[PDB]
Amino acid sequence: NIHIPRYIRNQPWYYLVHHRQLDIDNNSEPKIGMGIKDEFKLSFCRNCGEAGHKEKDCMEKPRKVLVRATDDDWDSRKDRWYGYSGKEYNELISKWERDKRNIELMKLELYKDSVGSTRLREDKAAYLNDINSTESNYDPKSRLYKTETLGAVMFRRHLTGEGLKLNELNQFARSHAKEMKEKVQHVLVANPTKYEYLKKKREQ
Amino acid sequence: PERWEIRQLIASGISAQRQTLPVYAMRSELIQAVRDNQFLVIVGETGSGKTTQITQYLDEEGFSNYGMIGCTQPRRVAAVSVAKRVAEEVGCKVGHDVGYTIRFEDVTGPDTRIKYMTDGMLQREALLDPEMSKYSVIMLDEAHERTVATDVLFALLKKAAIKRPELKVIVTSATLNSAKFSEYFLNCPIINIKTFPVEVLYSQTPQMDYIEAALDCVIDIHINEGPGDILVFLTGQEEIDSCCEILYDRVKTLGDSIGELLILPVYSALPSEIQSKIFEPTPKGSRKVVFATNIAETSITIDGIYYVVDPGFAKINIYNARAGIEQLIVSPISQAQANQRKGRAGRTGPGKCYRLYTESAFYNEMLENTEIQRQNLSHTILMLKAMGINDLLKFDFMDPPPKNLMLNALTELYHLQSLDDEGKLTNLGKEMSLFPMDPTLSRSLLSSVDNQCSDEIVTIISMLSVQNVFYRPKDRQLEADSKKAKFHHPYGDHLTLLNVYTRWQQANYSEQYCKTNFLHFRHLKRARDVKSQISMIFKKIGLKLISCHSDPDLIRKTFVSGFFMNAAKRDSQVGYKTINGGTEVGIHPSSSLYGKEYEYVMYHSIVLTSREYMSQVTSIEPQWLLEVAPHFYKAGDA
Amino acid sequence: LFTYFREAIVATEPLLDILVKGETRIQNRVKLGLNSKMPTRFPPAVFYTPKELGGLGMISASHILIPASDLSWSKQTDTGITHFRAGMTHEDEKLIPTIFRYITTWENEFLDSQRVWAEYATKRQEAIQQNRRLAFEELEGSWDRGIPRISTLFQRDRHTLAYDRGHRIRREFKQYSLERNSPFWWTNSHHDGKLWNLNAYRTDVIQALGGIETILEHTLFKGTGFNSWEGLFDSMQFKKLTHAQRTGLSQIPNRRFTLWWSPTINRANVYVGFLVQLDLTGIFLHGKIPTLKISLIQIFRAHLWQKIHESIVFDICQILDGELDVL
RNA sequence: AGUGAUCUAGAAAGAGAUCCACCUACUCAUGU
Ligand SMILES: [Zn+2]
Repeated sequence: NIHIPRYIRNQPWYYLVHHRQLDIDNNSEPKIGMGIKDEFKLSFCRNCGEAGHKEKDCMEKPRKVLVRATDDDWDSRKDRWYGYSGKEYNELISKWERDKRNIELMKLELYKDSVGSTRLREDKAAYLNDINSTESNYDPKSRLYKTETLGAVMFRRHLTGEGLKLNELNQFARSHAKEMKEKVQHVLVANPTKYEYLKKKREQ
Repeated sequence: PERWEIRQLIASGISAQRQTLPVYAMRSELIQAVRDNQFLVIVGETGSGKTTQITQYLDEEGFSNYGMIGCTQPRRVAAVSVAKRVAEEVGCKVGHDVGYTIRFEDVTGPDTRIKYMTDGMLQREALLDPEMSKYSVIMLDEAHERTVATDVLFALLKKAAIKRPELKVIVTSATLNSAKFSEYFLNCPIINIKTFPVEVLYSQTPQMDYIEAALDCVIDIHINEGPGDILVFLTGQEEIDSCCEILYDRVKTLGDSIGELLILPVYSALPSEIQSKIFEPTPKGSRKVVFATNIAETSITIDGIYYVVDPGFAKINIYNARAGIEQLIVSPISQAQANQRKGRAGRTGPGKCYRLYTESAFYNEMLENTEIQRQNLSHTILMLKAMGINDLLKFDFMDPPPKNLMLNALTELYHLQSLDDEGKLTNLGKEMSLFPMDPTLSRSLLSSVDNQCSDEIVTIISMLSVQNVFYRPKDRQLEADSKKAKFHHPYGDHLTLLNVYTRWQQANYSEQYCKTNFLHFRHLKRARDVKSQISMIFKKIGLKLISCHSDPDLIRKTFVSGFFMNAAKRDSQVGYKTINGGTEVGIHPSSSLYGKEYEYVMYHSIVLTSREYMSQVTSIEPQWLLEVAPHFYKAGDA
Repeated sequence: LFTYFREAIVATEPLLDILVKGETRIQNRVKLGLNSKMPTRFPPAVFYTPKELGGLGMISASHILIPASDLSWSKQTDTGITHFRAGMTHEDEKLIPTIFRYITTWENEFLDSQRVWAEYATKRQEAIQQNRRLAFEELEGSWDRGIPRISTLFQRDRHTLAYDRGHRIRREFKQYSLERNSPFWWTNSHHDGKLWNLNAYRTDVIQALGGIETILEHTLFKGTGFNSWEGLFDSMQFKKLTHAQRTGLSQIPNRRFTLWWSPTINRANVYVGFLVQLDLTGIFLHGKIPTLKISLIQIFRAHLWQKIHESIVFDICQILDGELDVL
């Protein structure tokens, strides 16, 4: 599997495996929802008496703590809803609760027994019924889901019935080739009706 | 490339005992055959008494005229040792009434009635006398080993028989399968003669994996089977070393429940002392495991072997006649070889043989017998034309070689001037046939007087008629290479051969200064006796010994004046590149390659291993190619 | 500039002044292609991020402190560096690494070159004395040291470049016959090799922008669906269309550069900027930046925003149609 | 025993051949 060039396989001076520290590995599992793990880390002043700052940078009006921090990335940095105690959403919950406090052709068309009263929306492809974890029991390139019916484990389909009948037919063509222009007529799809009626005659 | 690095550097900064052998019990039958038939096949079992006994048999049943009996062996050691033994058996002096004959080792005199020689030496005798008139019976022994010299002698003697009624001929084999040999000698009779009865296991399924299956079989045998040594067969040194380290280590492990197990090698390069270790006893609570090449198929025994493996492979020469080229290929054995291997378990008791292939593959998929279909024929076509054979393509050969390899061989001999265009022996081709060498070596030697360096070129052709001289053990390659450098010649490993021979003849040493200069004493001795023999042929044939005062370019020109064909340019955008065939080779990793006058080599040996290599190389000026074989260096034919 | 004049730029004031001005010109060439040159809108992480991660991969030489001294005295004596003027200040504290620290200076190259070529000539003399061919598995560690490099000696065309002479002036007089000469007129990697190595620069740039996490928090990586970060890494200009339409051909990758850095271009820390809305979607731009607006029309066409919103809405309906009796 | 010296910043209409450095590279003789 040397598609790796010479310089990537060439290791650094100290000590393939040294790169694998996004992931270089599997990458076909789509990645998790990671997120809003948050942290808030932390003479004297003539105005307030507190230490640390001067009068030009005091925060009380001149009379005679937790920080949005621990940043490495950009999407963490902007974050319009970074701190969140659910204030605005509970306000809109309260607004919604205030707003929350406030013929015969159907009978004619039951002449047949229904007395009930852009895709299909009733397809339900068999990866959706494969909603529990399997080791990729579907591919989306060929769009072919495997079962025990017409499915195998590098593999093919079960040739069931008509496919098995053509397996019988080209093995009969191989038998008539390995037993008996005519140099070309030895195979099935070359002269098809010939070997078809020979296999029909063979069942008599 | 050397120049550019220097530029960047500047720019930067007792009698009764021999009765007991099986062949005695059919000696009557063996007259009646010998007497009634001009040619006869006899087939044994190795130990039955044929090499010793049958020639003696023949010398009472067929006696006095001015005549001898030859026996012929593919193996120098079998000729020597069996002639010593048969001299004792007669009660006669070795070199007298019984004698040898081997290349540059003759032990016969004007008394010798019974003459036990290499096949190669009977073939050289037959170059000097195409009737072999001096023999009244000729016995070609170990014919199953189907050497080049035995196959050419079989061909020849077919013809010689229909010129000489008073010549009788006895083809002796260790492979019960005579039908092929009877047919090839005009339906000739057969007479078919102490091996114990080997059990034979086979795998139920073709192995794809025979080294590790052989290792596990040997450890299994060592756990489960009773006392008796094991003989693996494996195909070369590198393999054998590897299986000796891993069965030594796995056997130490199973020593926590199992007897002690001593491994050894064996293969063609081994020093003598380690060869002798194969014969050691089989520890004491215990067994032993030889890990051999095919040398242990026939060429020795090791006395206590009861179990043979058999991954059915060996390291065989092969020659393509429509690429033009020999190679050295791990290859399935023949059925005859697989049988011999099996029969090494059996010398000392019942035995077992554990064949790492199917019974179907033995019966139906191994070739019967293995050399004429695996050879460059140049030597063979020189010998046939000395034998007067003017229609090579029609020569009556029990397996005819491809007519393309025969044609390529005439064309080489014409470019070596041994033959004229009309395929007729020049005065060179006559004299070259007098020497027991390949034609390229013989030609070099002959012309060396006319490069003013026939002593020097005598010494280098003697050296190149033996092994490598230089020991390089897999622990101490630095010390061995340091040694070797103190005879080396920069871009001239042929001149390195001259230097290490001269130092071996220095007034300063023998055996222990071979070992302390990592040299094979056995090689250097053999090269000294072949220098003595070849100087005797030089005197005999009037070729003047000559030297100069000190002249490497003269040495170079002589060597080129044989080995012209075997030249290899440096590529100027690529590797190294060859004049014949246009192969693309490398210089063998034994030898550095001083790329500054290097620009042509002349090479001794082409070595096929997984790559193409060229081995023992010496620089040549390419202008001296064009002056010393203008007909082979014609752009025109290129 | 910095692999030619390597250490000679420390003691040079007008070159550092023109470096700071020129890198500001290049950043404003990038930003005036977006019609907004705000410093908060454009971090240093959108320029020096390397070209694989989606950034421009600019090399910094102007986030240094320029040495400032008394300009009545500095034209008289060798003043010590008594003050530092700030080179290119961004609001972030991004210590962007500079190229001069990742280039070995020339004295520290040449003493090392004499050392490693003494070592090479000694090893070559020994390998001739050892009679062994000097294979280049021994010179490793000293393979990228020395001028010219040791890595030249075992390149695949050394026998061909053995006969190449006069290459310096051949590469220097290309400026009299080529319309766009390479600014490395002096070096030639066939004969000298790479005389510098800046693959350690981009690693420390990534480590200086905050690793991968701090880079990709600027990007639109998290909006994409990736199972891991590791799986992150024009045939129209060849068509004969129009001379004027090549402007839009150049316009096309500017859109993906702006869309990759779009969360940090369209970001909310804006000194002055009026919160307009996109056409037909709920994306609030912070200024009429054209290519960003075109890319956000490009993604959110066919009322896809609405076709997101409605869809999620009705899908919740299905869930609430699935869970009627429970609630 | 060291503090202190911090520009920019965007709206309309119009324009516009691009032409160039971020991955290394080579060892079997089966026999005689
Ligand atoms: Zn206050």
